[PDB]
Amino acid sequence: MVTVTVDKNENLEKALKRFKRMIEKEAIIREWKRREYYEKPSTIRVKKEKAFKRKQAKKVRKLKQKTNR
Amino acid sequence: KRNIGEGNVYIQATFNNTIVTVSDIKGNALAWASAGGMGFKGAKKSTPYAAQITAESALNKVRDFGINYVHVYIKGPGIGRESAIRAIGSIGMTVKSISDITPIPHNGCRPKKTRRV
Amino acid sequence: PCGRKRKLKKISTHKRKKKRRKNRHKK
Amino acid sequence: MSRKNKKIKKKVFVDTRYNSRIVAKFANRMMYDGKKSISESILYSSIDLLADKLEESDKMAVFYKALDNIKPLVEVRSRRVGGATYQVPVEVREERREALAMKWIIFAARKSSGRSMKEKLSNELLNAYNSTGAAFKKKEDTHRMAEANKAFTHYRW
Amino acid sequence: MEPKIQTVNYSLNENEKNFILKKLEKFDTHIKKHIDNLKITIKKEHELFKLDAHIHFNWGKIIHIREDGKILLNLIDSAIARLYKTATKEKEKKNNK
RNA sequence: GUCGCUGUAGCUCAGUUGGUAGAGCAUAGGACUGAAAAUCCUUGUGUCAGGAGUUCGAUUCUCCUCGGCGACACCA
RNA sequence: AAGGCGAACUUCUGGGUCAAGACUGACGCUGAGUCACGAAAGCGUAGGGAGCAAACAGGAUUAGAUACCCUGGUAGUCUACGCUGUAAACGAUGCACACUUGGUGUUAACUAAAAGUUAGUACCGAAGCUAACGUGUUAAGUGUGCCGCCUGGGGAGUAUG
Repeated sequence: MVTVTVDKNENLEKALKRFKRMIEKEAIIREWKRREYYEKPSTIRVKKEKAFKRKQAKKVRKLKQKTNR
Repeated sequence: KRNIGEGNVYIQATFNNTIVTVSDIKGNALAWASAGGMGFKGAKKSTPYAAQITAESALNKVRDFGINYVHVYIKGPGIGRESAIRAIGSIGMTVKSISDITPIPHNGCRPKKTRRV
Repeated sequence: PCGRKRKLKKISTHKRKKKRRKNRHKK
Repeated sequence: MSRKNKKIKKKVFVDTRYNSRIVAKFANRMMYDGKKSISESILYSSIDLLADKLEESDKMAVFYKALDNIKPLVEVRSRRVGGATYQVPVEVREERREALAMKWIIFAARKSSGRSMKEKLSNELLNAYNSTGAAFKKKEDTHRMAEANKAFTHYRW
Repeated sequence: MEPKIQTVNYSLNENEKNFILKKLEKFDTHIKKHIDNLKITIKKEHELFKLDAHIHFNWGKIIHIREDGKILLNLIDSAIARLYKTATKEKEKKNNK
């Protein structure tokens, strides 16, 4: 239950910057957007397949560009 | 005419609406406000500006309950939740904590099905 | 594969199943 | 698409009665048919009539203030995102401010009911000076129509 | 609007004329309220018929269709069917929301 | 016959223990979309059913009616 | 072995891997019928039913919308037992053995650990192979054992038994 205690002299701005950062580092919003509505285990597996393939092609691409240069 | 001093502000910020409730430390509600009640309707109800207006109106409702000391609770993925907290600050009522109560299940209650089958 | 052949098989299967559904409950 | 247009002429700051560019621009907006002399005469006579309807010596002052009473601040420009058209507010630029003002006064004066040339336009000019009439009505309408739809102000691209 | 049937180097049998009309009533339930004009040009040039259909939409779209054939009835059937299908496609273009 | 009431914008509805004549819908105009829709904005729409009295002035306060009401009791 | 298997614990229980670490001494491979298992959906009996959700109802989009979208919603989804034995049940590649350059990760074990080996598991890739795509020590390379299966498309996985 992500909390950010605001000090007496601490500013609201950085206070909610800390809140935003540790929310993002708990990944609450991404989890909620993931659980909005159901997905077949098949399609979870397939999207992970494709994401990893995209990552591999992009990395090979990046290294090719680095050596091409 | 009552004095409480301490209090809580709950803010639900979903994709469709924003609801701001001002309540005791015990949780008993003092007042509330909503984007739908603030005259907006349609996609306006979820813009950050509407969230700001809704929150500040909710607090203006409770100017005279003798409170300057609130705990902020947030749930929902709405865009302008930061705007809700920012407006609570802008009104001058000081905050002592900011929290989230967004419910994260441990995998129960199979959710709705996808859109565009 | 082009997939036209798979589509042909699909429509064939649908027609056969429809025939069987029609003639179910008949006696 | 290839932006940064060539530098405008801008050299016509009318060297006839006031050495002022804004009067020249107003006369140009006034023009029909390609008749600069007619426009200049009508505008000069009309502003003189205004300055003696309000009985002040400095005509520049009253003319400029009656313009600035109509120059708007925020207007509505339509964009569309995701197959949804949104009438986002956006702050005008100063040149567009004079343009919209002069256009509004000119349209109201032309479409009004009056006897004559400078008659119509001087009458409209003092109505603007007093912050009332068709031109001021249109200006405030645009203003608070933009303000009634300020939710989408975060679309300024 | 109502459709304009023009002909070049040919003579209109009333049979084929009301054939064309009978093929064109397909528009005045769905498409008529969306178009400016619908022209149908028949030509007879190389012992064959050449048909040019043309439609203008209220939102700036222009549809044209050209075909050749040997028998007027068959050519009209194919050309009008193609025209109606393309018009439906454009209407759906715009109404997809 | 009696009781509880109402009549205010074209419709619906406020109306403040007396000094506002409006709210929502709709109508008309501008803007938006390709139209129809939905925003958004302007704009009209009144002896506030009639009369007497109370007040310094009355939609409002009282009373007497006009027309329409809901509900109750008799009905040879 | 495949289907498949993810909160925690116990009980019952199957399989694999490594080694000088002794024993048996070819006791093996594959396998027509046959038998067992076999996602999900479905069926019978008896329970359970939060959420989700065929059929179905209403509201919208549309010329129409028996759909996509929205609000609801019965079977079903769950448990016990008994049936059905079908999937793009896929690595679209049957199983087993003897061989045939490497690069970069990773799991387990041996080693205190590195470092290497062995048994897996991924990416790239030499030769070779391939109609091409690609494959390439987890071959679709070089050899064989046995089983299953194919012989133009539609009719047709139909008619009939």
